[PDB]
Parts: sequence; structure tokens; C-alpha cells
Amino acid sequence: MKTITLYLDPASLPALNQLMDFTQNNEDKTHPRIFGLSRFKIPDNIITQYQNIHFVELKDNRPTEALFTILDQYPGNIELNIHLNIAHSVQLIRPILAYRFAHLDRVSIQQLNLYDDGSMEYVDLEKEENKDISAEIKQAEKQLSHYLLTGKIKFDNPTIARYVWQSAFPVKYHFLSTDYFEKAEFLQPLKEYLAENYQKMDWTAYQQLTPEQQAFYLTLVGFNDEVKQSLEVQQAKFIFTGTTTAEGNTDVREYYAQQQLNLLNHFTQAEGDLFIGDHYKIYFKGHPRGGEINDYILNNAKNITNIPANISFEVLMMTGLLPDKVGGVASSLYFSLPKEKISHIIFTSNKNNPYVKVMRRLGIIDASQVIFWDSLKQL
Ligand SMILES: Nc1ccn([C@@H]2O[C@H](COP(=O)(O)O)[C@@H](O)[C@H]2O)c(=O)n1
Repeated sequence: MKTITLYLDPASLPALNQLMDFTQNNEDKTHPRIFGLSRFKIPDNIITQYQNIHFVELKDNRPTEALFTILDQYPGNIELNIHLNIAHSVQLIRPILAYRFAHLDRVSIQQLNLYDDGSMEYVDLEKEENKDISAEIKQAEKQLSHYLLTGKIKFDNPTIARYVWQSAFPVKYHFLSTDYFEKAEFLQPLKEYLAENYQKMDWTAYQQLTPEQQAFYLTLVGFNDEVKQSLEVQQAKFIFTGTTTAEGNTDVREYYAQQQLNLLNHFTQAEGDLFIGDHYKIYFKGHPRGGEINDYILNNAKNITNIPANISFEVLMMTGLLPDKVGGVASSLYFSLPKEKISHIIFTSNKNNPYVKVMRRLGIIDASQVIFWDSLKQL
């Protein structure tokens, strides 16, 4: 029959990983592909090279009904190769299962490849610390069965349910942190349950690509020559990393912008609590979804080189263009950054802190008192 590959992610990290998958399998120009990556626009010059390449919008963390129109274009027997965001897996696959129900004779799920949204999955797991994990797993598999058979969603534990897909399909999990699963003792039952169905995100994949594929990849993630050259300068560098929010909208978005600018000053100003030194060239790597928050930094800071917000930080690691130091608000990017390059990681207020616990458990931060940006004086 025929295999159809779907790349779905409303966030950044899973999409970054999925674009690598696309690059590795980019030779086949006719393999049907459906892209549902909210934060990525595949360049037109690349699209034209492929046939049976489709695009679908995501709304409320699930592909829209426009997905059914695409699938109807393949009348034969089709096996779905689905790539998903782990945190949002249940909703992202919802429309796919609904379609399958109506075309049970020709539509089947071939396999699932799941990738971490980022720190979110770990913060969520951290909250399950006092649960009987072994029992939570059994209940989740049961409720997953109910979802697969009735199409209805009802999970007593939405978090653990994200990890019981193997009970229904061939699966492969790609974790931002395999250490968390080994260091969090309360999760031992889960680690054992997952058996050989997981691996850590492979950040060395880019280096294994051919010279042609690496350029294909760089084009997909937006890493142009101008940015590359700005990072090839000879001088110690410091990249300030931004964050974003979705809380209280406007008011909170403006609070975030102001606290982030103040944070930057604490790193770059001689009188700052986190002053890095004067020999560093300053760069700003804003959050992909920072929006007005990123603009606030550029409009109110000086002598700072902007690295387009849409360019995922990990790309610098892949290209071997990491700076000497990195500092900013807690982010998923710090999970794969070499410890020697960490300046300071600051946490946001606006409510024990689950995120703090996760990074401490992984040794990303030490036992010392954590810095929340609401405790930094206005410079
Ligand atoms: N300042 C930032 C913040 C996040 N990011 C990318 O977005 C992802 C998720 O980041 P957050 O955990 O900060 O939301 C990361 O894995 C990183 O790829 C970035 O490239 N630059």
C-alpha cells in the first residue's frame, strides 16, 4: 500500500526535530507528506521540489478538518507515519483517529514518533512525584483504550497518559532528557515500562548529514549566512536568551518585557548582579513566540546583535557556533547546553517550584538560592 508521513507540532522543539527527520528522508520526492508545523514555513523553493506535499493548519492543538480533504486524495490503503509533540499528542492525533473511524478499511496507524515539547513535559512529570506511577500507567492504558475505541477523551492522569502509546502502536519517544527518567526515582516504573521505546534527542544528527542535506536543513530552520557570519566573529560572546508568556495577555506581556529588559541589564551593566564582564559581545536570542517582548528588548537596549527569534538556539550547537556564555530566563534550550557555557538561569514569578526542581534534579542549576526576576532591583 502507501505510507503517508505527518509532521505535527504547534510548538518549537518537536518541529525542529521533525525538520531533521524530513531532511534525512528528503531524497524521496514523491513520498506523501503533511506538514502541520505552526512555527515553521517550508521555503517555496523547497516545496516545488516535492510532489504529494501538503500543509495543514493547527487550531486548539489539533489539525483542522482541512486534514480530511488532504487524506481523501489518497483512495487506496494508507499507513500513517505520525510525528507528534508529546505534551499535546492526545489532541494532535484526535482528528487522525476520527478519520480512521470513517475509513476503517483503508486507514491504519503505522507508527508514532513523539518528541518533547520541551521543559513542559518534565515540569508536568515532576508534579506526579507522590503518585503510584505503576498504577497510574495501568489506568492510563485503560483510558487510552477507551479513547481508541470510542473516540472520547477522559484521562484521570493527562500527564502519564502521554507515555502509554506503546500499548496501542509501534512507537519511538525522543526525550530532551533521558537522565530525568533515570534520576527521578519515583519514575522508575515508567522508565522500565517504556523499555526500549525511547532515546534521547540526537543533537549530533546534523553532523552526520551530507553537505547537501546540511544546507537543506539550515534553509528549513532559517539559519542564513548573515546570522552565521555574525556568530563567526573573533571575540568572546554572550547570548541573552528571552522567554515568552500567554498569561493575563497585555498586562502580563508588558510586565514580562520590562522584567526581561531589566534582567539583560543585570548581565551587561557593570553594576549588575550578574555582570559578565566588558570583553563580551552581546547577542539577543529572543523566544520564537516572544513577539512584542522581543521588540521591547531591541528598542530599549544598545550594542546588542539580534539573532532572529525564529531560529532555534539548538541550531547553534549543531553548527558548532555556540557562544562562550549564555544567560536568561529558564528555557528548554538550557537542557542541552554544555554546563561550561551557562552564565545564570533566572526564573519567572507570577505563580515549591516544579521547574526549579527539574533543573536541580538534572544538575543544570546547583543547590544555591534560585533567582526569580521579580527579586532583581530596577537598574
Ligand atoms: N530564547 C529562546 C527561547 C526558546 N527557543 C527554542 O524554543 C524551544 C522551547 O523553548 P522554551 O522552553 O523557552 O519555550 C527550545 O528548545 C529552543 O529551541 C529559542 O530558540 N530561543
